[PDB]
Amino acid sequence: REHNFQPGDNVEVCEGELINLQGKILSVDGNKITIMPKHEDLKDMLEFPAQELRKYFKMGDHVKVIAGRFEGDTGLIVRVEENFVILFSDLTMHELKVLPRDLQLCSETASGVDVGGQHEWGELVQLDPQTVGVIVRLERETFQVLNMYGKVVTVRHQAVTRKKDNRFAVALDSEQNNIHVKDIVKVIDGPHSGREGEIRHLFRSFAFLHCKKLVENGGMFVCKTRHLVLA
Amino acid sequence: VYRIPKKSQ
Amino acid sequence: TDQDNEIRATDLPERFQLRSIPVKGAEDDELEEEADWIYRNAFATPTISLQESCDYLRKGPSTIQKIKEALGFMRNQHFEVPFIAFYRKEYVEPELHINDLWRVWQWDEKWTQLRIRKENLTRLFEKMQAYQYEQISALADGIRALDTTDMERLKDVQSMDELKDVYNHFLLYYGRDIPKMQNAAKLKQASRRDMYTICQSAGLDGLAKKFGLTPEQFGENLRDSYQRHETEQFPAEPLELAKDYVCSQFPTPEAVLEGARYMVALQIAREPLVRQVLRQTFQERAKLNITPTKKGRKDVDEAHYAYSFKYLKNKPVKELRDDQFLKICLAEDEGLLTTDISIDLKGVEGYGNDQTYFEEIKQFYYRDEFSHQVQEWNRQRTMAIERALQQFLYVQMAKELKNKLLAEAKEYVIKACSRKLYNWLRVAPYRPDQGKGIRVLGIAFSSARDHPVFCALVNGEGEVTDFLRLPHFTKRRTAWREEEREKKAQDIETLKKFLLNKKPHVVTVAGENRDAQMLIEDVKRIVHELDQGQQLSSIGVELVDNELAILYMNSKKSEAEFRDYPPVLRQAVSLARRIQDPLIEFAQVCSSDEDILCLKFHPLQEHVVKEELLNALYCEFINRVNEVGVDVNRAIAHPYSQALIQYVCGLGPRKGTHLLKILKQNNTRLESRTQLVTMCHMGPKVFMNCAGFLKIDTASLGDSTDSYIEVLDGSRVHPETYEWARKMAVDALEYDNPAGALEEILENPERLKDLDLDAFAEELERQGYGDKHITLYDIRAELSCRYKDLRTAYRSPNTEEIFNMLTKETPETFYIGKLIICNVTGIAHAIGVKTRLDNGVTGFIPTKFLSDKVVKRPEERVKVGMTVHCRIMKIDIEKFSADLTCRTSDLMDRNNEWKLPKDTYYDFDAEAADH
Amino acid sequence: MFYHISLEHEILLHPRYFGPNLLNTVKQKLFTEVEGTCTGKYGFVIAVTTIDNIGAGVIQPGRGFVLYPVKYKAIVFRPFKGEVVDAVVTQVNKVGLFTEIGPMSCFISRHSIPSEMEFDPNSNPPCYKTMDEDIVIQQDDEIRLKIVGTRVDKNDIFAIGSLMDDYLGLV
Amino acid sequence: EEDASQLIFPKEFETAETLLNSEVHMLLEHRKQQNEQELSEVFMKTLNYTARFSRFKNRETIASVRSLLLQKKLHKFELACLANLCPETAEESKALIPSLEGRFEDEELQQILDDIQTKRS
Repeated sequence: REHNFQPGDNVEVCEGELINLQGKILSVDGNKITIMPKHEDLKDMLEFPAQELRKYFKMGDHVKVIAGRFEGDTGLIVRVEENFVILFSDLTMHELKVLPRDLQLCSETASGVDVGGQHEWGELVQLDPQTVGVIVRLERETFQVLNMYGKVVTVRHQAVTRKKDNRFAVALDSEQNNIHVKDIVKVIDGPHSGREGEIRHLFRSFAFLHCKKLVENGGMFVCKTRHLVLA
Repeated sequence: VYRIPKKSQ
Repeated sequence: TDQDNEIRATDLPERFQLRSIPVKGAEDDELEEEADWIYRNAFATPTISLQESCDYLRKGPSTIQKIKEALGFMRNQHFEVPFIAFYRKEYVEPELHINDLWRVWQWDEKWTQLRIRKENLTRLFEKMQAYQYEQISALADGIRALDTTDMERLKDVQSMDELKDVYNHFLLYYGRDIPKMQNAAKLKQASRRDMYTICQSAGLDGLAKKFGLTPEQFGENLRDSYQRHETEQFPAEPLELAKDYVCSQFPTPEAVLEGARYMVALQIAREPLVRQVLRQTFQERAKLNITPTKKGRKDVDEAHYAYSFKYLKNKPVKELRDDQFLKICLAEDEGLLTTDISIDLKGVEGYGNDQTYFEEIKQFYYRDEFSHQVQEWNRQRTMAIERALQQFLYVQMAKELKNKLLAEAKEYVIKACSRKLYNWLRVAPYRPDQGKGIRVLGIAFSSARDHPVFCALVNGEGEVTDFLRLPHFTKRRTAWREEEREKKAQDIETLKKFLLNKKPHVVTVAGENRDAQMLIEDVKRIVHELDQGQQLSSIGVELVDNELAILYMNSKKSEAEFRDYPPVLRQAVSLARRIQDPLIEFAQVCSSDEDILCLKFHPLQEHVVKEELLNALYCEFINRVNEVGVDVNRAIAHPYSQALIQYVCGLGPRKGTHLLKILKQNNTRLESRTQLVTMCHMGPKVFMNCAGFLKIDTASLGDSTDSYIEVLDGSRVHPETYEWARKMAVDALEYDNPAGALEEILENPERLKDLDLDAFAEELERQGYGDKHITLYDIRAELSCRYKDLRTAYRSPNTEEIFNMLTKETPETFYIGKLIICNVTGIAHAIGVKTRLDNGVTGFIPTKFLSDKVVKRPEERVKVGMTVHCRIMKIDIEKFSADLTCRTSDLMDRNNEWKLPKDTYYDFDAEAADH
Repeated sequence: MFYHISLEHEILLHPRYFGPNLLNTVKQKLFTEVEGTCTGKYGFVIAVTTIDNIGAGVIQPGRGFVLYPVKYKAIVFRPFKGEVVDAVVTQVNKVGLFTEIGPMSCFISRHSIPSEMEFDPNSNPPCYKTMDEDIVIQQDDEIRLKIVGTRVDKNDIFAIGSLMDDYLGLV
Repeated sequence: EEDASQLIFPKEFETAETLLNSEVHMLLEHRKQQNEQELSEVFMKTLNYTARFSRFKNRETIASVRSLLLQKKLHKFELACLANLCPETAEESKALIPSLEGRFEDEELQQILDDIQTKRS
């Protein structure tokens, strides 16, 4: 048998005279855990084995699932039944039902950091010899690549390759002037009407903008070059 | 028994 | 899921099972009220805005009976719209056609929905009446008892709007007691109080009622336009009388009157008769006013879609046309414009104000006496109605009317989409200038002139038999480089030999861009070389729209289906398949991901309700698929045609997939329609709905199958009428063997022309089958030519279709006068400057239109390869050329000779004043 | 809930603003720097009205910039778990009701809504009526609620509500 | 851990003073009157919201409902939620705010509720 009680999670007592008491995990071990749960407003530590503990979480906090259909995804729990713990994914406002024992509690935001170092946040790629795109969100099996047309397509991890930056390229804007890459501009006209950002990559008719305040599309957006003004 | 008439021209 | 199994087992059309509100049988009383109610709302009530008659296929009161019959078939017999439209047309034509039947079907949902809410809302009223009866039988001026008229108002409701009025009314007078009633019945109280509850807590009921007319009495004076009910006149001044109601909430008589007037103003504004009478008056008189925001004055230029209406003054809503109101709401959400709907004419003129609606209705509540006693009350009365109209009714009526005008514009866009899809699906298989189908060579290419042209040969059955790559077919024969000509000669010879080896009947070329014209001229010349040499008969060379082919090439299906073929060559096959049968091809891009929405039906199709548009588009598939009929053996033999089974009447995607699955398990062809009952165990209701639409090609069968083959399966004759079809065939021969008799007639169909069907219809009616004139005429016509394809015969695209297809422009996007950006290609000898647009049109600027001043040498102002702003003056659709000007006087259009026509109600004074 | 605290912040100033009216110029750049921003500690801050005092400025060695720690007067909005507040309903869906508490948008799943409330996805106005069609909760309605959880997304809070607790409903 | 049920807030925010919907309505309206760089859309979405929920709009009615409640033994958390919610019965106030359970009697608490409902414009 195996047990998955990671540091920083919350467990309750399922049987005994001290039943229904939710505390934070400090000490982690295997079978003979003899855990030290930190309840609210209580400096003292109780003692419980793994056969007398249950992975429970109170309604309204962030949860990270390890194993399941939607494994590796974060969100907010709204109802916790005996086995179906429904939550709202932070990516889309849609249902997500998974198992509570394979779950964990972390109040940090789902960053989605790069592994190995073959790609990074806001990096130009080459899907087809006729189209170009940038990576905006690293998933578990797939990648959310944003093409030059302005839409995000779902590709596998090995289906896309790293494209070298065209740092010596120029284009035209709304005032019909020579605009290059790595410049802070404003997108007043176009699909992203009233937006602020920095250009990272350019193409025949499109610009790859990057921001930090925006949450949609991983904080990156693409518009035509003639829809930009110098900021 | 019944029969349809071919009276149509 | 379990629902998919339940849908498979249940003997009802899948679309009946997938309907939001389950279809329930109806008593004749409900069907009669529903038939009249649907007729009033869907066919008799004209649109508020000017809407084009979209019946591309005002209906009289006789339609009410036809709707009652149609609802009878759908709700009691569970027949879908196509079955009714094709096999029960004697009972619904000529008033209802297939599109009208879908309209009735969609309104049946709304009737059932209205009745469901109206019934439960009645249950609430019964509970409320019982609770008040208990409180009274176990009285303050503020206790209004729910009576029999209060119930009758609800029962007489004819629309969701009138229903909502009665609900808002109920909440105003009884909403405060709802939680008390429910707890007494045995739940915790919704708690917030509008200012009306404060006025009630202060006991102002005794004062509000003394203004004179009750809310209901005022409602009738409004409806009838005269003081039908005389205003009871209190003998005291209102400001003195207010002293009796002074309390902690209203410490002064002046404050008491504002509080009491607010209570009266809300009673008037929420009384159902007042709302109903005003709404009717509001829809008739309402004027729309539009002014641009700080943003709109800068962004809404001559090219912006909002240009024709950014400034509107006093425009009657009755004069908005088609989708124009949707464009207004979009421009408003973009923060460009501000819209205002008022029943009054806006202006600063004295007569303008004197003529306003408020000045008219205040007279229905004023008492015509000159005593100071009455005058000061009239002043209070003026402010009581004014607050009701300005703060509650005009805002709410403007919002309700805004939603209806917007709904009509959204419905127009949906109808415009379906009307475009209909025009695409109605095209029949190409027939050479036939029984083994047509071998088609589709040719697709990318817009880049360096990419190879790809050809795909599809046999008449829809199987891809071969493919070809041409690296130089895009080159031009008059190239300055000899090397291009020499290399292209090998590809020309390759295509000539490919045609010689495969002998296709028609070659389709992708409508990608203007180079498609060169490809067609070259292909026609190659074919012409075969013709002059008499080596092969003339091969058709057709330009085929590639929009559908692009969606195919980008679909997950087109890669999975042909994993080894490149994506450009994948658009070559869809172009070959599209000319063989457009309906089967369009069904390929109708995936579970709803890929259909990627087709550009209308410029605003993305701003309408997605679910309503999808239903309106699937109706076009269902209409044409059932008219054409679906061959089940073709579907099993060729996976390509399996997409149509889901649109067969009665089947749908779940039962459609299941039908193919059982025949796949048995590994047997569908030999006769009876096998749907004996092998797929298909129930009578689903069989009834689909049996007439499923084709079985009796010519493809043979050997042991000969033991049982009903020849009528090869026609649209419905199995319920096979007994009549056999009798009708036997009598045309005057035989004193049903199969032998029928075979002689099917081979010699002219003998049926002498058979008098009107005499036979009388016998079926006498036997109790009812009127059968149209059913017999269908059977006779069907036996005269089994499965005659009712689709419009294929025709090559005309000059207007070709221009739109290759430039991807429409008359609305590329019009005379429009401003554009173009690249200079050369100078004509100087007669003018040659240019090229992004959309590929080759523009020409006469020397006289190059500048305001006379320029003798164009080289002094423009250079080859240079981008220059120009204004279209004349469009030549045939030559793909436009006469452009670039004179500053024309570019800025100082005389307003080119600018798009402004609306008739455009506010030229506001436009000049804002500057 | 809306709260009242006077916070402090540090902003940088370029040499074009030096000279005698320096301290006067430092005030202006803060007015569009600490307005409408958010943190997981102080919450969503609405805006700054006036500036109390300017601390001592450290000139960055090598370049011309100088930073100035400024104390200002602003009113802040932080919703907390367990609070019961009012909101306006923006969208009703089969997964739940989505509402808006002033500068912040929220969501309440159908799971957190009482069992009496059934859906109305079919009618033109999306609502959740009851078995009695009595208390109808649709779009554009002043609905109270209970915050059960908060979340910060790049300087923007997105809390989560509930509606099973009593006296929480129709206006 | 930050839970309003037991009235626990961050140490730098615990010392804060709560505000009424009508009070911030006056402060926000005054800032709009002074500044209309112009005001942000984030500010406007606080204006329409606290407007719809500003139960009384005169300034003296703002300072009075605050001064009359702080005279009791309720916390400054209750000083704003009981001026924003405007509950009808004391049982409702105790249901909305859990800190009121057992702290005061129903009829005295009802008096505080009536003092707030009477000022509404």
